[PDB]
Amino acid sequence: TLKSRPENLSFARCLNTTEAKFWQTDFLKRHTFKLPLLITDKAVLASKGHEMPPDKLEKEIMDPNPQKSQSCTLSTECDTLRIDFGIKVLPVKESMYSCSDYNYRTAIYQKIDEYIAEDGFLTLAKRYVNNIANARFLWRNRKGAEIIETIVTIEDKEYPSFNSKSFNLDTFVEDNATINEIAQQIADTFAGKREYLNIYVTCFVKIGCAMEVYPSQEMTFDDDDKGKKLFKFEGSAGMHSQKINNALRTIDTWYPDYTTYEFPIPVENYGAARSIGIPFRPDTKSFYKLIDRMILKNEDLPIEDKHYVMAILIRGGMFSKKQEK
Amino acid sequence: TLKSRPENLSFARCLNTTEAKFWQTDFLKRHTFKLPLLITDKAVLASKGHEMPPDKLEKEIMDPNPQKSQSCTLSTECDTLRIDFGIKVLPVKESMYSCSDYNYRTAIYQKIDEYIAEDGFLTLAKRYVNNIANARFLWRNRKGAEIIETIVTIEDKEYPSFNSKSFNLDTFVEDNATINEIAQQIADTFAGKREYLNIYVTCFVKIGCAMEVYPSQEMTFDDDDKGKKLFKFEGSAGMHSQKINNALRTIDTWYPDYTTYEFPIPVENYGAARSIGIPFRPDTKSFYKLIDRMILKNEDLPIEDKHYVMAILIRGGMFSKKQ
Amino acid sequence: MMKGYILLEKVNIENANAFNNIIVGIPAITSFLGFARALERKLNAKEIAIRINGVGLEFHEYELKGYKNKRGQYVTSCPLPGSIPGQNEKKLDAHIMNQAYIDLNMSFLLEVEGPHVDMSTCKSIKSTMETLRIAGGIIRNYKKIRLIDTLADIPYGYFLTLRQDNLNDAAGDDMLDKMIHALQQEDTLVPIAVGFKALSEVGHVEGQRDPEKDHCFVESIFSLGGFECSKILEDINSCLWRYKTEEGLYLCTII
Amino acid sequence: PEEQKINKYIEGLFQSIDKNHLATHVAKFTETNSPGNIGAYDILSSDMNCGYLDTANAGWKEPDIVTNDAKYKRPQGFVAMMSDTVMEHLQEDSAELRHEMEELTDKYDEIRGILNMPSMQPYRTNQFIKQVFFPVGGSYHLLSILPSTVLNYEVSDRLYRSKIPKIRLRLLSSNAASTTGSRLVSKNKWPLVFQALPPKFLEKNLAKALDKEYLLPDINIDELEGVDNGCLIDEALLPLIIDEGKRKGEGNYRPRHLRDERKEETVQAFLDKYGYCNIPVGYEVHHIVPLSQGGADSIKNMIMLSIEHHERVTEAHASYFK
DNA sequence: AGCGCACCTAATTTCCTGACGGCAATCCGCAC
DNA sequence: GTGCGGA
Repeated sequence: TLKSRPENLSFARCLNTTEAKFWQTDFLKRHTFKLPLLITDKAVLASKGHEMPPDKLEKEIMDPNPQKSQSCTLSTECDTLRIDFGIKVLPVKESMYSCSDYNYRTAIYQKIDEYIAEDGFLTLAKRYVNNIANARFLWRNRKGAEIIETIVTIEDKEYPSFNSKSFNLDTFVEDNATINEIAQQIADTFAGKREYLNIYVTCFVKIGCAMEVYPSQEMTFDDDDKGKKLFKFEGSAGMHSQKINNALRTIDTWYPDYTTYEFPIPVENYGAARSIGIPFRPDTKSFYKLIDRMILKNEDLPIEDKHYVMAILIRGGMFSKKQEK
Repeated sequence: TLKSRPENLSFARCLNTTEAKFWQTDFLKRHTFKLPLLITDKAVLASKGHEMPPDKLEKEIMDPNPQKSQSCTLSTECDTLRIDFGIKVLPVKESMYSCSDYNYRTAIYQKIDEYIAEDGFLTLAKRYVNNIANARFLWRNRKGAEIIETIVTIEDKEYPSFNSKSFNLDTFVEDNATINEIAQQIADTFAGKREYLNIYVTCFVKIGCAMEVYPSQEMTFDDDDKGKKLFKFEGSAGMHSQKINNALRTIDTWYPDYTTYEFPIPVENYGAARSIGIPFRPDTKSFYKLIDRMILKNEDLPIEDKHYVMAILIRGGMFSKKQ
Repeated sequence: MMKGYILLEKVNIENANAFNNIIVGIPAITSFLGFARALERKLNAKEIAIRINGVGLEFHEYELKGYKNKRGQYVTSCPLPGSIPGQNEKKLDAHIMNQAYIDLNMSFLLEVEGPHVDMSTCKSIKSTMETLRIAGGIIRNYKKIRLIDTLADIPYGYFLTLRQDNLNDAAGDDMLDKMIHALQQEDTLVPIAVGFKALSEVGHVEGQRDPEKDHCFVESIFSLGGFECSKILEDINSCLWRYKTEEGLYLCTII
Repeated sequence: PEEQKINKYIEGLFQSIDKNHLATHVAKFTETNSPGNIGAYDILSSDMNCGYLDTANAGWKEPDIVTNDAKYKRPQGFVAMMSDTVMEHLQEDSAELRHEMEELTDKYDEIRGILNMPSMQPYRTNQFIKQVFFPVGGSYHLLSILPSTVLNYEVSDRLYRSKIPKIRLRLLSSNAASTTGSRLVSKNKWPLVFQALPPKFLEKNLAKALDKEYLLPDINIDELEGVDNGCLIDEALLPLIIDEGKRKGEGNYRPRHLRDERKEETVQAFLDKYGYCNIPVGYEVHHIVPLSQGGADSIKNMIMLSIEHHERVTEAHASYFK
């Protein structure tokens, strides 16, 4: 009875992360004491060491190359880094903001309710709380760290802490009690039983005394000044929300050829990761083909494909029919 | 079969160095006493003594020339300078930020594993610890010194000290026990048998009372005044991290024409020394041509050439092809 | 009761839109009244009858995403584009369009009129202000939702009012010259967007968000505005924005 | 070849003067993935006493030409190139053109197409045009917004010689501007726009960022022997209390609008942790770091002191904090 | 409490450096 | 999968 996808269908995010702020502390006095961390300017003199055509190489091999940059380092008295951010969890069936056709709304609501019946959003939520516990939101700040601890607070209850260096970044654990207790609340918020959940995350990373902290770099286009410009949030260093969310959606281990490349990838429509330059889900196992085989030609798909489709619906986006003139 | 390098390839640094802070002490009471060192402002009147065209010289030879500057000096009661900095060592195979082909990553990992099988990063690490022992990170502050002492501390163990005025700057020693025991740990961190190593270095330089100390100078880009400006780290004088690290990569003694100029050069892609005005690695022994002769077209290179390639992959850089 | 006033105090919004084709700055007023109408529609499906017919906009702090150069100008930033539907959708690098984003701390003053205006209504607003957005931006935290009576309970800040007399009464041949000269004379005024005008006739096209309503192609209209402190304000009706609809014109005015 | 290339240019110019329309509002300037040619041409009047600026109350002098693909763009290059614009020549032919025109193509009658060009018309909507709802009298109306290109060109020229605040947007490339299909966007791809920001004393800095955070002491009262349940029995530990407060509070003076209020729920919570339902006799609650030199209202900044011991601390600080 | 001066004025000259250089990658819909 | 067209 349904021949195509509607002409305007749009989903919003169900995992909304706020920006992060960096502080500097000391480990033995980390529950009581914190100081601000600031970005400083730095200019360098370099050499011209990029690949050039042979005519230019004979003329510009021994020329000076001044450039502009910016940097962030801890002080000589502090040895740890403190990061604070927050997540807001919203239901999935109320994150549809537009749908032109009514029958497609009825069919997709039915399919989400059958997925609440079998595996009520518990596997995916366990994977998300694993990425909160593994500390994958520390991109280049997880290298060279003596102690990493992550603390998760929901409402007014502070849960027991995590040792993030005891987790592997390729294996997903389903036995930790704390992870399951948080994942049940996130699953119930996703299912509609609750209407909202607020999570607060604090991480402490012990690097060394005067070592380097790596903030998020901005995309700015100015012709006069080309240099590294770093993110300042209210005068202090921090990370964008998009980087933290991209860290949290690295849950996909169900792509076509996983037995050779054995690592989890982020959840995208065509399996496009910005590390490997060949798409992992190019045609048969893409989002559009599976969603046009689940709703338009009623079929029972394997549970992994259903997991991928629901993960795309928790990520959000514009999902509609190809636009004609 | 691998034709061409990937479109996105970049390596990260495996030898990170912090900034340096300067303190002033006394030599006999140096383990118990330290004071801050600050940068002052000095302005000078001069003469016009630069080379001028003949017409302008007949009108500007006897005119005053006011200029601005800055300077740093020790006090009248102190005689020694103390410089403190730290080093973090990270493994080599876990230092590739970007690679867009999965076969090139496998090839790089196999070549690094073969290099670990032959020489477990021990020669290069011995050279890196000799530059810490030679005190080559004191550029103009090594001229005119009575005693130089350097102490190295890993975790909570202070290793026995170094006399840095007994090491030649053109010769690398391989028979000192302290250098060997630090170099073994740096080598084991570089191979992958240990995830990280933090090294802290303190040096004492006796230069006399009220003498001049030379910090690092900041770069100015036109839109700014052209006066001299010196580096302040946490209110005190200090040196840049990039300047300390250049003194530690002066380990290259494998260039084509070394038998005539017998001095170590810093490790660069096209072998460009700024002191002597000659590029020493312009064609067949550059990084770009050697890395395309080890991975793309499998061919066993001499061990001297491997040493250079692995030294580039500890410094880092962007090595990406267009098409 | 019937009439009443409710304060939403110190609301933090992150990543709101700041581009309206000629203006980069404060978001358009239609979004700020759209937040209020969305709050009304969600409260009326939970069976709490209420009607909001006026919003006041108070500003306490702001920040624009970007940096300020040495010459004193603003350079804006954008997030990295991801995957956009269309022809070049299976590519790894996407295209960069025109965009700007701002962060704000604000307080809202709502005029509600219903069958009962008590603190239970404030609790109902508190349980509904955690699912909505403001101008495409997420709400991080708020201080309190409370009822006010007079102009002495309102916290310290600066409200935004309409100044159309300083535009219609300036020197120039056209309206854009009037705006530039009026901004050169008084340096505490800002240009704002105040609604839409019509470019077509009402009918049904193909490709609509909701296919059972009435459509009209539109263009945004712009005006002038300025800031006035809380302690120098005369009445509580000279800071309240409202919806007004003529034939061909969709406006927001303080009147 | 040469004198053989001119064949291709005037071949292509005459084959594409039918796909170039006349417009003031274009749809591909919001997103260049919108299919087709959707836009509007507003040729109406000016009120000039209304309170608002639109495309019909400003003086815009140059219309715009729009095509679907960058392929069919040679008329826009054509109308823009003489020795003494091509547009003004084809309005009133001066032969200066007609002489030079007729000797290379023998087809200038057909080309002179660029005069009664058809107007752009709004015929459909897609997912790439911004569509919003607006309340009209108990119901709602769906509005699709088309941006103005003629006004953007006009603002950017008039702001280039002015000293009111402005921001230059540098986000479109050369190949992206061509895909829009409009002449006035391929010339102005990096426009100048107004800056509409609140007053400059209301901007975030680190001084406003640290005035909303509060200090806590560094002493767990549950490990310092001399404190029972929550009250200090020793008399020697007093100096440590007075000092901690001094250390953490030396210069962070704060005025009233910036101090955490003393709630009643917190003095209850403290009571529970250790038992008492009411504050025992002779004891009074006290903040280890003062709430006027910057401090928190929490369970971790509260101690119960004897009535005389509270008199010592409340005055020893007063001297040191003036 | 309740106050916290009236008058005048703040010099002149001669200048304010010479060199080199300021990255590589990527951001295009559409007819056919 | 190709080349195109302009500022």
